[PDB]
Amino acid sequence: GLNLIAAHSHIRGLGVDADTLEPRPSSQGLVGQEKARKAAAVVLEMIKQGKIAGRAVLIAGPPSTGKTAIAMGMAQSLGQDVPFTTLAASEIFSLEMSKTEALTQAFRKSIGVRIKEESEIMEGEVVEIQIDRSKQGKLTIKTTDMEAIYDMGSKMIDAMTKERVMAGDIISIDKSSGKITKLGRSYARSRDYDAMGVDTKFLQCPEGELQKRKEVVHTVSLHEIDVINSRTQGFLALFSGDTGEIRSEIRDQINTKVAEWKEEGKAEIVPGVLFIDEVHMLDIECFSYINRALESDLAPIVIMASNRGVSRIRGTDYKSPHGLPLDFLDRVVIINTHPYTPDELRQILSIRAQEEEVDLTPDALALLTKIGQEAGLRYASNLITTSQLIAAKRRAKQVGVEDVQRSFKLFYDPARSVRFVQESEKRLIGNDGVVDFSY
Amino acid sequence: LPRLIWCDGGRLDKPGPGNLVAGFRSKYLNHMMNIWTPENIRSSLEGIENFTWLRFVDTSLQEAYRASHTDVFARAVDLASKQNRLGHMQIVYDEPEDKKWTPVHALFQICERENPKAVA
Amino acid sequence: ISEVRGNTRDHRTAAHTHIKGLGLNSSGIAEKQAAGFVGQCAAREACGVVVDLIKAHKMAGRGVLLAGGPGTGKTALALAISQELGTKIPFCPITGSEIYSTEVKKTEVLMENFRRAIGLRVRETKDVYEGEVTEMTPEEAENPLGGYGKTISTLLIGLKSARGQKKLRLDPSIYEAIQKERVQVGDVIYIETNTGACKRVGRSDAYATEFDLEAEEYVPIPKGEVHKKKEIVQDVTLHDLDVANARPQGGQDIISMMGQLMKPKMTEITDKLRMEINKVVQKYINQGVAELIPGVLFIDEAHMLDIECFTYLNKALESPIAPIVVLASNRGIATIRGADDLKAAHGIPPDFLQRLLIIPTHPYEPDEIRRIVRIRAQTEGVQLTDAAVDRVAEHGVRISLRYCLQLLAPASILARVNGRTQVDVQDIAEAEELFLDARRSANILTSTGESGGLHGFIS
Amino acid sequence: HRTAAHTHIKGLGLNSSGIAEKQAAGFVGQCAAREACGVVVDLIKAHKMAGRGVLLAGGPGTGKTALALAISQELGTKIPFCPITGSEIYSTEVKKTEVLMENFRRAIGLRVRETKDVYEGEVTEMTPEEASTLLIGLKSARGQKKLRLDPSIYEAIQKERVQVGDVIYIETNTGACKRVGRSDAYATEFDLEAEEYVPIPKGEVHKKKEIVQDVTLHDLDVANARPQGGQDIISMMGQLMKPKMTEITDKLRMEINKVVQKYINQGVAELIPGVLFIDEAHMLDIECFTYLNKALESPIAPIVVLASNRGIATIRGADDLKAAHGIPPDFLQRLLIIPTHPYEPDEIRRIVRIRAQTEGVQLTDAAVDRVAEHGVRISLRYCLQLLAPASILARVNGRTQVDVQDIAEAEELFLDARRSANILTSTGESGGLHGFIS
Amino acid sequence: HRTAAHTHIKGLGLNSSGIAEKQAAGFVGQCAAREACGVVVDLIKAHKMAGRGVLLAGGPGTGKTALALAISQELGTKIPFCPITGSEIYSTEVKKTEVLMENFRRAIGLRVRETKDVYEGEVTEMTPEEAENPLGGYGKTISTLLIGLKSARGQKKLRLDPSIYEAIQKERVQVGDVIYIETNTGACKRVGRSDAYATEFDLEAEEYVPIPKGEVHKKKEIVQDVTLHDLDVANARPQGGQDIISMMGQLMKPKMTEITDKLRMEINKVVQKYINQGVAELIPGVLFIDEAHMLDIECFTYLNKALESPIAPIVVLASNRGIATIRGADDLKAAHGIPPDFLQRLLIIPTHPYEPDEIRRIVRIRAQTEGVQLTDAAVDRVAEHGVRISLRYCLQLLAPASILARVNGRTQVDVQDIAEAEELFLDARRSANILTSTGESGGLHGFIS
Ligand SMILES: Nc1ncnc2c1ncn2[C@@H]1O[C@H](COP(=O)(O)OP(=O)(O)O)[C@@H](O)[C@H]1O
Ligand SMILES: Nc1ncnc2c1ncn2[C@@H]1O[C@H](COP(=O)(O)OP(=O)(O)O)[C@@H](O)[C@H]1O
Ligand SMILES: Nc1ncnc2c1ncn2[C@@H]1O[C@H](COP(=O)(O)OP(=O)(O)O)[C@@H](O)[C@H]1O
Ligand SMILES: Nc1ncnc2c1ncn2[C@@H]1O[C@H](COP(=O)(O)OP(=O)(O)O)[C@@H](O)[C@H]1O
Repeated sequence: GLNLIAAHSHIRGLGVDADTLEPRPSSQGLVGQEKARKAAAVVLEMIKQGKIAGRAVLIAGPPSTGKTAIAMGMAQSLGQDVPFTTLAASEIFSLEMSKTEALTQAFRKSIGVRIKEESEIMEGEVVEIQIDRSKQGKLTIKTTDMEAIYDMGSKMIDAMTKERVMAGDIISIDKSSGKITKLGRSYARSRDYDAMGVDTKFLQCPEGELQKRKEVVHTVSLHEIDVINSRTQGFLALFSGDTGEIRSEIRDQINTKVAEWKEEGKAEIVPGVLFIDEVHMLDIECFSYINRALESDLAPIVIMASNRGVSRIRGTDYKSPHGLPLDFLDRVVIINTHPYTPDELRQILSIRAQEEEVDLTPDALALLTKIGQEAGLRYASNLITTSQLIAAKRRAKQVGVEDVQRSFKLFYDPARSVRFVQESEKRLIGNDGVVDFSY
Repeated sequence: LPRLIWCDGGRLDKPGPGNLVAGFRSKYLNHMMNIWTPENIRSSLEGIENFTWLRFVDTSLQEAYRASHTDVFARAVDLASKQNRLGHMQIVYDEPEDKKWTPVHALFQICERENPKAVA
Repeated sequence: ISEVRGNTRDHRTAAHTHIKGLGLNSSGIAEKQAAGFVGQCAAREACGVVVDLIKAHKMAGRGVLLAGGPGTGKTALALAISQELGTKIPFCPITGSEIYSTEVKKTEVLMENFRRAIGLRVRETKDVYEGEVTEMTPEEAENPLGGYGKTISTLLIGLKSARGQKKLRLDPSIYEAIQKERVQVGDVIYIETNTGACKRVGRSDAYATEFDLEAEEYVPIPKGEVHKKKEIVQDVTLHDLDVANARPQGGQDIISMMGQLMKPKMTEITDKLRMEINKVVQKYINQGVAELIPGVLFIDEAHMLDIECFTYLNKALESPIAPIVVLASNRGIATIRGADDLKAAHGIPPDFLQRLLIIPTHPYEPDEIRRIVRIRAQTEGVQLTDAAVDRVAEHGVRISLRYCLQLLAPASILARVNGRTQVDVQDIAEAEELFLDARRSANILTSTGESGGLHGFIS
Repeated sequence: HRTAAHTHIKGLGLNSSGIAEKQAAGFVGQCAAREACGVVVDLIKAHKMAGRGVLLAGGPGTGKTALALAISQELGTKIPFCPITGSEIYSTEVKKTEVLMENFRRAIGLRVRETKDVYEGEVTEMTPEEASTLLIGLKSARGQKKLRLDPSIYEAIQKERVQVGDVIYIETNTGACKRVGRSDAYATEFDLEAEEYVPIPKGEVHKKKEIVQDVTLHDLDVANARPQGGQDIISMMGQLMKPKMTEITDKLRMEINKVVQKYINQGVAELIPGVLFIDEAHMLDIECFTYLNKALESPIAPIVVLASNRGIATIRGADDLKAAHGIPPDFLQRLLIIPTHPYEPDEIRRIVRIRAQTEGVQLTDAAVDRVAEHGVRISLRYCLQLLAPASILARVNGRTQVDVQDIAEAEELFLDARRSANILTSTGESGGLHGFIS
Repeated sequence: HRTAAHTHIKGLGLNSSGIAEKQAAGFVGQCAAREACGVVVDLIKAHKMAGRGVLLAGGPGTGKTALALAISQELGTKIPFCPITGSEIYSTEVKKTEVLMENFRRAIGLRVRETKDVYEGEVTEMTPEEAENPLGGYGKTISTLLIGLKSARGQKKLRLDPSIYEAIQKERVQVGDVIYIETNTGACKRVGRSDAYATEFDLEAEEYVPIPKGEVHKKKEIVQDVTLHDLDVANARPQGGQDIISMMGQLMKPKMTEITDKLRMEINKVVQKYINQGVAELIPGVLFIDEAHMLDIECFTYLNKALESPIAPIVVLASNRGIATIRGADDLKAAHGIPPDFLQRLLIIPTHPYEPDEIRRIVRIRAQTEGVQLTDAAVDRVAEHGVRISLRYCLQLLAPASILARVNGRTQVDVQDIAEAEELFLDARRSANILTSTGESGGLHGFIS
């Protein structure tokens, strides 16, 4: 369908024994990284238990060591039941709001408010409207399965007039609010006219009982309640963005009321996760805010990933490990992801080939594993798709070594590319702009 | 300006002969494949779905749809008709017995239900 | 409608949940451990005088600096000050990072928070009649006006509450409100005596069954008295008065209503407005109808402020109406954010530092760290063997207080996962191995990122 | 038609087997790089894979943009190809990571096969049927027709000032309608009126035609983010009211993906993921590559092709880090890298001959020789730029073809940057009255 | 009335032959520069030239700005004199080259004859007439208004376009009001009530005004002074119509906009029609860019093109700086802080330091300008400064010394009152010594570096 195959599509969960939290050598698509998966599972336990507010966990390791994959597996294993805000650090450098507001919003996104509600909605096809004046009227509605006549009040006849409700229309009436909505017209009326207006759409007739009392569970972010209270129709800003640096006194009211809802049992607070990928792209002004942001009772658990060594923090000229302030790193616990052995590469490349529905020969998978050792996991992974397509060009049944060899011949790995850049430095634009275009 | 530009389809949004795109594109982008149409909203109204909150914002699917298609002037004219009934509730449903009552379909209008402006 | 949940009202635990106050005698002397604190007896006693400074309404525009290394409890002390003041006094915490708005100049953002930290308490009487309309009935006048044929001298309205009903005789001019508001028998309304007008809340839910369909929601009968006369106490900040004057909310024209449909962008509130607000406030204070209640603006990581923020604070603190400012800083001797040629202690300009009462916060002894581990464990609900306590406290000496407190929850998970209702050394020895500190990780970096390489860290 | 820089590039020139022909489709050489681009074409047309990155790497003038426009023509017009430069994303409206998102979604197409029922005729009758429904009579030279109109399309017909005797255009199912004019059968209803009189339509009053409509996922974003076109008239005020870009939420784009998949399941729409091509990728900064790194992991993302001509160079926004291609090594691991190489003298000769006949220039053999000599010793781009001036000079000498005389004149009227730098070095030796400004 | 730095300057003080009188019109000396500024005044008054550049070059306090303000007085009130500093160019609303163009067109004036075609009368009838529209949803609309206007010379009945009735309605006109209607704009003004029925007992605080004398329809003509920039701003932010865009454009916040070359070019066509119609005189003026060293290399590179425009004012720059770094171009140093490209375009009027007897003369001119009656020994004292200290420090002492003398009960300033003024009010150099001596080491009482 519309979901194509991606880099983390094979990641289906965190792959641990739910009893002992012991990882197993592969499951749910993950391979190796056992201590990191066990640590991630220990974090996932305290996410799900939810009482521990505002912990910060850093996933640290070289490129292509499963830091993002583990973050995906944790989100899959956490399920839909808990908020999982996924934020690239680049997203915080907004032009429409300050970086602290952009962090505040991402924090607010990660706490759910859960409400369960029952409401009466009457839905059906209009059969007739009848009106008397001397105000009163009668409404006939059908489903496929019922027809009934309802007395309409004066305000209800006005609403019918304002909405231009005809026979053959499908209407819904929320009895709790009283407001009519028109869903469309019944497809039976497809022959009622020769030409139809732009805003007209056909529907199947509603089915079953006319008025239903479904029980529904609602979970909304604290960020959604903020944006809804930002302005008179702030809910539209949930989609266009188009929102200010929201006033702190609005959030102050909202937090106080959400506590009342939890005291009264109207709602359950569902604290979730914020995952900040490439957190080293934040700056000293972000990090010093995040220190205070983690102080709140309504702070999520924050996961973050970095591949930086000892490297300069942004917004300053001194270096530090991970590119992060030591004042910040003091508040963090760190999970380290290691390189992969050839046997763990051989497994991951098989999992990718299955997800990509590529039938590697055993020799191709062996050669592809050597490339993964010699040229990196992502490059050997990217040769799978390339060798499949090249095999298809020769109508081959399976990807042979010759299809991987040609894939390796056509597309350079990073190291072979850097070698090419060094070998042709005068033909390439240098860091001082010099180049020679001649032969 | 020549009528070829100003009338006969050099305006991309104006449907007619020549401008064969505008008539299709208006229907599909504003109605069929438009998330704010009530049939699309109604499919997204529960659980973790993107309109879950619309039960507790005081708008109906019809008002949400209107507010997403009419411009800021037209929406402001519609505001002129409305009554600030949540501000009156702040005067009446005061007491512990009233539990600061609010209609549950307006639950998320916290700052309208609690605002000194009404009391002052 | 909503399906209420019967489950227990527990609470989440954060890094400061154990702190409950400053823990002082009535003589103001710090108790060696109390209210969640261990040690810092000097800094707690100093904060106790600051607490009494704030509760005495002589203070204006004083400054405090909490000075000390990271992990030394400066934010804990600020929160404890806030808890000692309680909810009736504003405490407005921000970081210096929050001042770099995109939407107004940062001196406006700071002056907003400066005025947020100043409260006003206004007492007024609410005086209304309220109920479901039991009746409306004209009284025909004794002396009708010629040519009209109808002349009403009184309109009578019955209002019922849950607690009774009253026959209410009203000046006939209320016809204007009723006819505009479309009040009917069975609607819930109130009458306010400062206008004699009426407003409609909705139809009484006693009539929710009048029709199979009607297009309004019903509202409950007012559960109070039919007549309310109450004093009402309003929590107001002076920043609320700024915004309420600088962007009026209720305007019924198209530009107002278009304005309220678009994002409420901050604006650079004039000093002329703020200075007139102050004058009218001081008038009502002198009338005794309002209390000023100045509170605390707390700025954490105040070394993130720049020299433009600090030079404005000079003027701001000199205002005759101003909160106390409490700063916290950990920046040694460091370059001023906006004056790269200038280094100073705490990262605070020497010009401004001379204004502040500095409070130093010192490190913790090995036995204080151990007592903090005990306090933290029982707050998270974790329970430890004494050998687990001593192992956690030893990491507190060798690594950091914060790291050891962050080991408690992981080890509690691993203990219960292993079937143990209390954590032991075997779990601590495992939590400390899944979850590294910054130093052990920095060693992994220092060994692995010695060069570029296929598996190297990126420097 | 006009001749731009690449109009000779017709495609990749690959064999049935996918091997490159040494001169085909207007390419010469780059065979190994054309074959690699062929596999990228197969990757795109398979539409199985999201978010694979490709990098084109090699010196300036080595054909990196010929190769990108050859792909665009192997894909044809159906598949969306969205080109940008890495400098385009520094919008002042919204954060550059929003601009990247909008460009990713322009690279994913959605195809609807739409049937248009058009009624165009003179309005012979307008009979309101209810008191809502209208019946309208329409006439062409070839007959008349009656239509039942829903009150919605009626009021559209009535919002336009249609009357009996007017000529109108109606689209039956889109609900679009236009007043074409007044029928010239009424042209003498007065001797002067402020009215436009048009002949009666002379074909069928009814036409049915099938139009394969293309939109993109970004078009759905924009339509759903804000009222568009005639929905927002107050936009005429400008300032606050104009249609500014805003930082679209992923809530919206996720909810758009839901609706779009619904219409794919109905079979109404066909999804067509395509290509986002970013030239001068070295103009992207470290924050952009940090975003691209995530965005390429979404399940929808197009194939991204990048070009760079930098050697080892500082990445923008982090001068502390120098990397090959100017691409962070973190992100470079994610890309399939295709190298491009300099051209042999004999390859330059062939490219000169190919483009000459594409500009319509014709050369003597010695004229090809002398131009090719400038290609080798100076630059391929310089020698090709000689061709048009030399043709003008030959024309005004009355000659049918460019000869050595006309190139030896062109090369002296129009210097390369190298000889121009020599002039700057000799003349800007001092800040004198006739010196160049240093 | 208030006395400021240049109140003594009245003009260039030239002879009819264009030679400078050594002391005239408030000046002392600068004669060669005053003569060069005279020839510039001739260049301006002779309309024929566009986009010539003049640079007043010379150290601070050499009267460069006095020369520019003297030019502004020799040109008189008719010619546009448009002074700006280079620091005014950095707008937050629009690019800095927009502000330059606005100032270039503000420095070109137009005097134009205008006929205002108007109706004036007491409203004696007002009767709206309306149509039931088809169902557009907004309901009925007024199709026209019939209004009766009464003047002294009888009366007329007007059937107004409803667009003009909206002007009448937003003006809150009533029957019995006196109104002015301007058929140029469709705009309306309620002048008052009639003096008929002008009874006292209105809370409304009405202005009753007499019935308009003369005919009810009038066609008065008036001469308007406008700049080209006034036309640009009028046409970029339209506000004179009764249409919805003009209406809402009065409710929106005013903001500057980057007016296009396309608009400016088409307003040249419009103004040239007024010239060919004989209703306008084009009167090009001068732009004085003070502190022109505060411009930047983008400003200066734009000025190249702006001065090449087929109409542009005369530009007078002033700069006080030696060989200095060009702002925005830290690689490039040049004299005056002006790029070597741009300096070639200008005629430089160098300006020189004053002699001690000139300082004495200026001190006496300045003293009597402020009304400071000052003894000759006191003049000599003040003129020892200006030699040993800046000239400005002399002139600034005259006011304190006057205060101190009058506080001492003196009618006139003695040497004593200056010697006290010298002590209370230091020059920069004596204060710079206090800094270096007190801040010779850090401490509690040190100056902050
Ligand atoms: N342990 C693992 N099991 C399965 N797939 C993995 C594992 N580690 C990495 N991958 C896959 O290899 C690629 C790179 O790993 P990823 O975690 O995305 O890089 P990084 O470590 O830089 O975040 C992705 O496709 C990812 O899904
Ligand atoms: N004296 C103390 N007693 C109890 N807990 C403390 C004390 N000092 C610090 N803590 C706790 O240890 C951690 C470090 O203190 P904190 O105030 O965050 O340091 P800093 O002021 O450097 O940010 C916090 O969780 C805090 O609650
Ligand atoms: N392989 C090729 N065959 C024929 N012409 C080419 C080839 N490569 C480049 N050209 C021509 O030379 C010009 C420069 O190529 P281009 O792709 O712009 O180089 P780059 O983008 O690497 O700087 C193109 O406009 C094209 O006309
Ligand atoms: N030739 C002069 N005659 C009279 N007053 C002068 C003369 N030159 C300068 N002044 C006065 O001296 C003061 C300083 O001159 P000013 O024009 O400010 O110099 P600059 O603008 O070059 O700094 C002003 O009060 C000015 O009027």
